[PDB]
Amino acid sequence: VIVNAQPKCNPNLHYWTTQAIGLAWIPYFGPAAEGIYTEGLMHNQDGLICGLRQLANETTQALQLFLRATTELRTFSILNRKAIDFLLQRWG
Amino acid sequence: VIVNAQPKCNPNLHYWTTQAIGLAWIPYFGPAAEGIYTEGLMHNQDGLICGLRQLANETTQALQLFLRATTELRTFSILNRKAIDFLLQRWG
Amino acid sequence: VIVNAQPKCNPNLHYWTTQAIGLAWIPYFGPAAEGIYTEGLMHNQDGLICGLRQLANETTQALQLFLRATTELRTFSILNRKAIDFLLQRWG
Amino acid sequence: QVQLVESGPGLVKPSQTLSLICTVSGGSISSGDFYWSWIRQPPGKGLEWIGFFYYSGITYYNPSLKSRVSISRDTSTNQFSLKLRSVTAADTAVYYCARVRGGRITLGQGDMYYYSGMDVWGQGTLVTVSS
Amino acid sequence: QVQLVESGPGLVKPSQTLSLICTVSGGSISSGDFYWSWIRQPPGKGLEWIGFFYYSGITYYNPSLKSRVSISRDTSTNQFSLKLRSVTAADTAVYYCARVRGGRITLGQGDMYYYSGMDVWGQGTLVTVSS
Amino acid sequence: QVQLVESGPGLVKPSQTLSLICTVSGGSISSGDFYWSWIRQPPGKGLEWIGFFYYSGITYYNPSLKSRVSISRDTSTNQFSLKLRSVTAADTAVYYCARVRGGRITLGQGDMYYYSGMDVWGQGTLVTVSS
Amino acid sequence: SVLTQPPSASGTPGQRVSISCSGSRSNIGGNTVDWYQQLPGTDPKLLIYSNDQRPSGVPDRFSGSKSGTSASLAISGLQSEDEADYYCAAWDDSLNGHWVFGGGTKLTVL
Amino acid sequence: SVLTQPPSASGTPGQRVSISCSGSRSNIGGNTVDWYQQLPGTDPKLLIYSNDQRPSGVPDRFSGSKSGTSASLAISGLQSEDEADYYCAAWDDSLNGHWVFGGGTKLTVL
Amino acid sequence: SVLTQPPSASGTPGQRVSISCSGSRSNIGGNTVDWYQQLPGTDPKLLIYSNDQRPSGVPDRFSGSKSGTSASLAISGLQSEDEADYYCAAWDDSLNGHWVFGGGTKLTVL
Amino acid sequence: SIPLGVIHNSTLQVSDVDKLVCRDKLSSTNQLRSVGLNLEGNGVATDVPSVTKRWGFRSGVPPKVVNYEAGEWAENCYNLEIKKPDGSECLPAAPDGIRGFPRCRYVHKVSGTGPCAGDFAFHKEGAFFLYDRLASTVIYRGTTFAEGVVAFLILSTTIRYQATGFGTNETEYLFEVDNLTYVQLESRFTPQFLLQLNETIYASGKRSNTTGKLIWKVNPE
Amino acid sequence: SIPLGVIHNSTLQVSDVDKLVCRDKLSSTNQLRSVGLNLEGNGVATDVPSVTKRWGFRSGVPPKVVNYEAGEWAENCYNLEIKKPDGSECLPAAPDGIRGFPRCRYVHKVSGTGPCAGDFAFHKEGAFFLYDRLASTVIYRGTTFAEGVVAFLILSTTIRYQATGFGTNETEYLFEVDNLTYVQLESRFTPQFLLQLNETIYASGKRSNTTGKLIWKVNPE
Amino acid sequence: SIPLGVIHNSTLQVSDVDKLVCRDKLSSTNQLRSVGLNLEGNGVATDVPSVTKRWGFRSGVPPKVVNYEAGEWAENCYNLEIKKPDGSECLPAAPDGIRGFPRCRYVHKVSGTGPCAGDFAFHKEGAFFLYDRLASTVIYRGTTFAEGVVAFLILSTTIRYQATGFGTNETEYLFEVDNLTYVQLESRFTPQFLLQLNETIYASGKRSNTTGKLIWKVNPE
Ligand SMILES: *[C@@H]1O[C@H](CO)[C@@H](O[C@@H]2O[C@H](CO)[C@@H](O[C@@H]3O[C@H](CO[C@H]4O[C@H](CO)[C@@H](O)[C@H](O)[C@@H]4O)[C@@H](O)[C@H](O[C@H]4O[C@H](CO)[C@@H](O)[C@H](O)[C@@H]4O)[C@@H]3O)[C@H](O)[C@H]2NC(C)=O)[C@H](O)[C@H]1NC(C)=O
Ligand SMILES: *[C@@H]1O[C@H](CO)[C@@H](O[C@@H]2O[C@H](CO)[C@@H](O[C@@H]3O[C@H](CO[C@H]4O[C@H](CO)[C@@H](O)[C@H](O)[C@@H]4O)[C@@H](O)[C@H](O[C@H]4O[C@H](CO)[C@@H](O)[C@H](O)[C@@H]4O)[C@@H]3O)[C@H](O)[C@H]2NC(C)=O)[C@H](O)[C@H]1NC(C)=O
Ligand SMILES: *[C@@H]1O[C@H](CO)[C@@H](O[C@@H]2O[C@H](CO)[C@@H](O[C@@H]3O[C@H](CO[C@H]4O[C@H](CO)[C@@H](O)[C@H](O)[C@@H]4O)[C@@H](O)[C@H](O[C@H]4O[C@H](CO)[C@@H](O)[C@H](O)[C@@H]4O)[C@@H]3O)[C@H](O)[C@H]2NC(C)=O)[C@H](O)[C@H]1NC(C)=O
Ligand SMILES: *[C@@H]1O[C@H](CO)[C@@H](O)[C@H](O)[C@H]1NC(C)=O
Ligand SMILES: *[C@@H]1O[C@H](CO)[C@@H](O)[C@H](O)[C@H]1NC(C)=O
Ligand SMILES: *[C@@H]1O[C@H](CO)[C@@H](O)[C@H](O)[C@H]1NC(C)=O
Ligand SMILES: *[C@@H]1O[C@H](CO)[C@@H](O)[C@H](O)[C@H]1NC(C)=O
Ligand SMILES: *[C@@H]1O[C@H](CO)[C@@H](O)[C@H](O)[C@H]1NC(C)=O
Ligand SMILES: *[C@@H]1O[C@H](CO)[C@@H](O)[C@H](O)[C@H]1NC(C)=O
Ligand SMILES: *[C@@H]1O[C@H](CO)[C@@H](O)[C@H](O)[C@H]1NC(C)=O
Ligand SMILES: *[C@@H]1O[C@H](CO)[C@@H](O)[C@H](O)[C@H]1NC(C)=O
Ligand SMILES: *[C@@H]1O[C@H](CO)[C@@H](O)[C@H](O)[C@H]1NC(C)=O
Repeated sequence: VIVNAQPKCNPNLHYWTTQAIGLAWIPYFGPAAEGIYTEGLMHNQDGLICGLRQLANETTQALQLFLRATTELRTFSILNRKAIDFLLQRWG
Repeated sequence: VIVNAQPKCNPNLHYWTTQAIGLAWIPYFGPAAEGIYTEGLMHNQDGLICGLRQLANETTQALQLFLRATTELRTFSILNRKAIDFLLQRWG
Repeated sequence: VIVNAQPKCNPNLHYWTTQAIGLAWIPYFGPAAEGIYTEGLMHNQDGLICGLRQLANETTQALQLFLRATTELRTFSILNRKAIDFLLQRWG
Repeated sequence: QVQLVESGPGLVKPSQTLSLICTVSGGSISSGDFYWSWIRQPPGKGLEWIGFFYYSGITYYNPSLKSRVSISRDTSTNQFSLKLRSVTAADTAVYYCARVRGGRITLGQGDMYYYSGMDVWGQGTLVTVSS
Repeated sequence: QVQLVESGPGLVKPSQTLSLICTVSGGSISSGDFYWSWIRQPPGKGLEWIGFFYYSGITYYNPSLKSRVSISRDTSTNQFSLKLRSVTAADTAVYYCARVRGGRITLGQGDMYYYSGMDVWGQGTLVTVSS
Repeated sequence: QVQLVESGPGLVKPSQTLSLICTVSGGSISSGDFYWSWIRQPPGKGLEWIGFFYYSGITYYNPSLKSRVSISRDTSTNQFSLKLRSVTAADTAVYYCARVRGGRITLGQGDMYYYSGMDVWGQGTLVTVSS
Repeated sequence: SVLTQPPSASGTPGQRVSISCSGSRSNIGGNTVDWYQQLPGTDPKLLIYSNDQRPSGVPDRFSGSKSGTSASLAISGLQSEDEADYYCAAWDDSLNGHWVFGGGTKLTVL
Repeated sequence: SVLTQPPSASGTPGQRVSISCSGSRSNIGGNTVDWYQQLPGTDPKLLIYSNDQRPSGVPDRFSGSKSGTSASLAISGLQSEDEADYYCAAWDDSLNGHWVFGGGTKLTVL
Repeated sequence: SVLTQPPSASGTPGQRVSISCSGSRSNIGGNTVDWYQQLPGTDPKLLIYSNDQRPSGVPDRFSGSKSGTSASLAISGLQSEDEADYYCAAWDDSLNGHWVFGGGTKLTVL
Repeated sequence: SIPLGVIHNSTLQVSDVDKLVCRDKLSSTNQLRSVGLNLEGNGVATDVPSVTKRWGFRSGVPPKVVNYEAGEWAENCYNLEIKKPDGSECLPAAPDGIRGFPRCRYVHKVSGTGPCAGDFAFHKEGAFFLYDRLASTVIYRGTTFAEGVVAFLILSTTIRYQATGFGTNETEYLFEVDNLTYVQLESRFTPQFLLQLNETIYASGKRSNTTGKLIWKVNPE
Repeated sequence: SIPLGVIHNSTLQVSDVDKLVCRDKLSSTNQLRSVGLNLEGNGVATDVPSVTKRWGFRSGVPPKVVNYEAGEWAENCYNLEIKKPDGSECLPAAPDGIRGFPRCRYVHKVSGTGPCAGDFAFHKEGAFFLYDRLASTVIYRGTTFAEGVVAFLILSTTIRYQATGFGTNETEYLFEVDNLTYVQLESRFTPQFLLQLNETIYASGKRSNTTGKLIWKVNPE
Repeated sequence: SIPLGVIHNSTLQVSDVDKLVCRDKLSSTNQLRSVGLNLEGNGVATDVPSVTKRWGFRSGVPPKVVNYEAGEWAENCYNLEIKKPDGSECLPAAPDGIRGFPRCRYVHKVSGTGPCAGDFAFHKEGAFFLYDRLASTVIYRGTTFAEGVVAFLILSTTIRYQATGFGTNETEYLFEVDNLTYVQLESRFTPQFLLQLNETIYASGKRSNTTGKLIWKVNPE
């Protein structure tokens, strides 16, 4: 599994995210971008928060090398590539 | 189904689209961009044209909110995402 | 199959590509971009090198027309589209 | 360039018709593409329009005078005149003949109008209404 | 604006206590938010600080003189003075009274210090130590 | 800097060989890295080249004179001369000695050539061909 | 004197000043508004036409505008020669082509 | 006189003028073209070399070009001192290194 | 004379010159460093404070810096009136608030 | 969360995402489309003052775009050059990747001024500005665009106008015939009717006879 | 080669790529996430001199970015305006698509100078600079960013500081209270402790009484 | 409509799209490639005048790019700095994302002028200009690029030249040895042969002895 084997870890998370109907859905009447975020708090139930920290720590190395090797300055394709490989491995 | 429940609807469509071999396929000899379009007309057979108008009217709201929540200034990924979900729902 | 039916063909290839762990993985300490390439040589075993040349010659025409018809100035989606069609044709 | 020069009795008696004539020279207000008008300025007052006439026979009048004013012209003399019936003390004013810019008037098929307005003034003739 | 003027015997005998007094006017070094100091400059030498005094009673002294120097003031006369016991030949110098910029001194709750430093000099009084 | 000065008989008889000599000073056309030439300008005419000589022994001649002209030099006197056999009336001209820019000439392994061309003129000597 | 104008306006030489005009949709909110400048002792001259166009001979300090049923004249630095009775005018559609002038504003140079 | 040159050229002082030159691939279309300026009564001086380079002493008004088997001299504002016989020249390869001059153009300042 | 200063400095009028200062973390590497200018025959004046701030009356040619336990005074074009004994100073924390001056540098204008 | 329609043997159906429809077949991505539609196709008014009133300014809201494969021809397409009252630009010139809408019978180009308090003019109903092949949430300067919407499925002259009060409720527009010839713009005039006014004036020759421009009233008759 | 984690009934598991895990179900792309994490969440120091030392300059290495769907709030977020010793800019202003990090209690804005030999400041440990929703390999000028990392899964005030020696090992920072009022910055002072120093000085009124700025030592006690 | 090739047990086969080939397996996207090939690999001439003649100007045709994972080394790669006859630039400087082709033995850099009537120089045969990892339909200024094509599959010195008539049929080029030393460029001279001419002249020292540049004929022998 994923283990955060380092001296410190924050056991909580304070979230922000971009994750009703009306004029608010029209850019003209809706809020400025700083207001389109939602939030909340979560506890480190089952060690999930610290494990996430290690995942990000492992990811950083793979990701920096990945980005180094590409031509795309702005890459938002990683999750889509994963979805494609997910199916190809079973139905290739 | 999709119903265009509003006071007016144009029952036809006059189309343009970017949908032989020779030097024309070489940018150097080929036409300027205003000339790469093809066209045609279609009738509202079976109510399809008006239904399309409503689809676009429903889409607008979902789309404006979608775009609001992203980081991509130029998003051409919507149809690709749909193709991926199409298969994942049956073969996830 | 793919046949390079033209007067000349180079029967070899001298490759470059962007295809260990340490500080080298950190952009701050790692090499400049001219140094991130690897290389090697290959022979035209079974006619593969010349066939590749023809593939690129056929591709050029399809590709120039394809690019002409799109809005994306920087298109890196071709291989992803192929992967999607690959699965859709069998599991559509 | 075009002169519009007022002439009249100066002194007009109460109740008669006041008749002022403008003599035109240097162009032809009475027959070319012009509107012209009469305007008056009572001493101490602003500008009060009396009426318009377009050379072909189109007229407009101040509502207070629609029952009292008549404007006409003679294209053979290039003169035009203002007639105000029942002149009274309240009509003492400097009367002016005036030109509406010519060549600035569009009259069309029906649903069309002009783009005209005033430029050239005459000198002004004071009319005193008294016994 | 504030004057700081040195006065003393000029000639002081070896082993006695040297006592120099500064008279202050144009402001109040002795009672306002100031540090002041004594500095000396032996002929041919640089500037050697003798000691500081903050009007409320805060002092600092040159380590070589910590056992020899005492600085005090009288807020009723707006005068202050320097006392150096056992004056010797090595102490011949021009002695100066000096002002530390006032209103530049923060003394806080404990873990706080000032932002002060020197600006105004007195004239300097030469003290000769001899028999 | 380098002078190239023509000298000759002035009057030459029809059918003899015309011989003009250039005396060179201020440098050495005859032995340094130079081409030099003879050029003539018949009165009323343009410039007609006669021939070239590169100090090491390389020559070129006007096709019309290839059978008639010989150019040679003496490196011991730094003089060079032009010989035209069978001089005729058509050869009356001002004859000039001239320098091809030196140090501008590349002669290589075979498939190489120069980058040279002319700069310095002599004064010109008129040669009259007559009885 | 249908179009309301202030009875007066003023400012010092070099001062930016303006004169308002107010009517209805039959006149100002109908047609364009012209302005005239009447120097003391003489007839008014066309000063502004078609809301903001200058007649030849009218200096650049004169400008103006039209909005709704309101209109305005402005002088971008008042001169002593500008002491005058200023008038606004337009065609009145409700009276079928009646020419309307405003009250007239007395502009005083200080 | 192998390279064709116009017999004359002209213009007023300050006028931009030019002189053409025309040969073959053995000369102009072979080698570079130099130009010379012969003032009346004297020998020609190198004016232009290597198509467009100026010899020291030649003013900035002198320029030129080479294209194909044609060449040109130009003066960017003609001076009275420029009245002259102008000549174009190059090595002729077909004659194995023959020096060729053009006919010579008489440039008249008006 | 705790903070090391060169015994002298020099340059011609108009020359850019500088005077160094060196101590420890208890003084220069502790607090800020002020500089004083002592013209011959008189008391020193505050010249620079808080490393690079000028007292009113001090000209723009005077500047300075602090880094680590070192400090410097600079004159952006030396004037003849700048012949002076220059001093650096700061509070010495290890001695609990001892005022420290450097040795003093004699700047000579040439 | 974006709806999609599908073409069935019957009509245009809603593509559901909760029910997996096993009769919906997608063998290739070449069956996917993005089509641009105009608002005029649903009866939305196109006369200039009735159009500009639907647009307005905001800031703090960044622009976004999406593309098209195909779309509707516009009868009425717009091109703005509006400056602030102080002469500065209201909108930035369109960025790289933007070209004008490909097909239109009449382009309504407006030159004028008005308040422009935001960064961009946004559509008040949320409709998109349609460029050559890209839809945008904002209007870009100097570029011809149509006003409309986008649907996702699985299978020429220019009239110039002048303007004032561009960003206000109380505004005014003129139809341009010539440099000194204008008529008041009125909502009862279709592009053809306006051109008929141009034919009448241009041909009669009764155009401004002064140095400035004159504006014709057009009689309501 | 990029690892991914998955949420299991137990804990966060490694998503393998060599073993095809048939118990891992993905019915839609709406189960995919990119989450931003801060380095302070693993105990990394946030005091300004302890932060800037982790950043430094390089050239020949172009920048890259990736995005986020969600992320952590920062307690400490940074904003730099650093010039070279000659007054030129160290870093380019952030490009289009970059906006500041969306949520933070304290922003540490630093105005100052120092050597900047490269094109960009890169993180020395390879961490990313986090902007509104984009992670970047470089620091952009004038923009607020958090320092952190990204994980992929399948399911407010500002304190200004002055600086010198920005690009050196031997550096100095000041905490700003007022235009002429500074205190030396020390690592034992948390944002709250620094603000308490601002309250003490501001309130006592004992601020610079000269034309230039004065710097307070803060006694170690 | 773009063809793809596949690697079979035999040879490189055409990937069909009408016949679903059930023997073609794709377990991951890591089996997909984009490879750049040079035109010289098919015998296309590389001598400068024989290269520039294949390029030319057009407008109204926007540029497009695609990328590479890998590609061929170029023996001959080009870099242009061509100005219009009036001194203005023919081509814009390459945009962000463009860097020069990564590997080449000889770069042919040309400094000169000629007519440039379009916006960009396009390849007349439709070949792409190859930059570091991007293929482009156009030539960008100041950037080194190779001339070539792209295939999709499922699994160093610089010589400077001067030029005139860049955009014409009748053109001329020079090989640069020194600032005042040029030789006429001729098609029989390979990069090595040209360098041998540089060795001969440079070493003999017989270089221009005037203020301007001189041009050597090189004897055809
Ligand atoms: C998707 O499909 C729906 C349904 O067809 C469209 O619905 C329209 O939405 C607009 C905007 O909300 C509505 O406009 C409003 O009209 C009110 C007056 O209604 C009468 O008069 C109009 C003509 O002026 C007639 O068309 C209408 O039938 C009525 O007779 C105004 O008072 C409203 O003004 C207020 O809201 C706007 C919001 O933008 C503010 O700017 C104003 O200042 C003010 O506060 C408003 O203008 C329209 O009536 C709806 N039509 C129908 C049939 O329901 C969507 O527009 C469509 N969306 C897209 C992108 O295509
Ligand atoms: C992913 O997770 C790993 C493991 O938790 C993190 O590992 C850290 O990596 C950094 C950088 O390599 C290490 O930093 C080094 O610390 C040395 C001193 O160690 C002692 O002192 C520090 C405090 O100063 C304590 O934190 C530490 O526990 C020790 O007591 C320094 O001497 C090193 O300096 C040299 O390398 C750097 C490299 O950037 C150069 O700039 C210097 O000039 C010099 O050459 C260095 O600073 C750190 O100790 C590691 N921690 C642990 C627990 O192993 C990764 O950083 C993390 N990555 C990301 C992106 O989040
Ligand atoms: C994909 O693969 C094909 C097949 O191998 C390549 O085909 C070549 O295409 C070019 C361009 O159409 C052809 O070039 C033409 O050559 C004519 C002369 O042919 C003789 O001389 C040449 C050398 O000059 C020899 O190579 C050739 O074998 C013959 O002996 C010219 O007259 C043509 O000029 C006209 O068309 C061009 C078009 O660009 C205009 O610019 C000119 O002004 C003029 O109108 C032209 O140059 C070439 O002959 C074809 N080769 C073969 C073997 O068929 C494709 O080029 C290749 N594509 C890519 C992108 O790689
Ligand atoms: C315009 O004025 C000129 C005199 O300058 C006159 O000849 C012409 O007829 C006028 N135009 C019209 C339409 O009346
Ligand atoms: C600052 O100086 C003024 C005199 O100019 C004095 O009145 C004031 O008290 C001083 N400030 C402090 C804090 O001492
Ligand atoms: C160039 O000219 C100089 C005299 O200025 C001469 O000494 C030198 O030898 C010449 N160069 C060659 C190659 O002849
Ligand atoms: C709307 O109209 C009112 C008058 O009824 C006016 O006061 C207001 O300023 C106008 N608003 C805008 C944006 O023009
Ligand atoms: C008016 O009609 C003329 C007819 O020659 C035409 O040239 C002109 O473009 C038209 N003007 C407008 C605004 O359409
Ligand atoms: C690091 O410190 C040393 C002194 O110990 C100094 O010489 C060196 O220049 C410093 N390096 C940097 C980048 O500041
Ligand atoms: C210091 O406290 C005051 C209280 O009024 C506040 O306005 C100011 O912003 C604070 N300064 C800093 C640097 O936080
Ligand atoms: C092509 O050559 C001809 C001469 O044969 C010339 O007239 C024409 O202008 C040239 N075209 C170009 C583009 O250089
Ligand atoms: C010519 O050879 C020299 C040898 O020292 C070299 O430095 C120079 O770069 C070469 N020139 C060219 C154009 O290759």
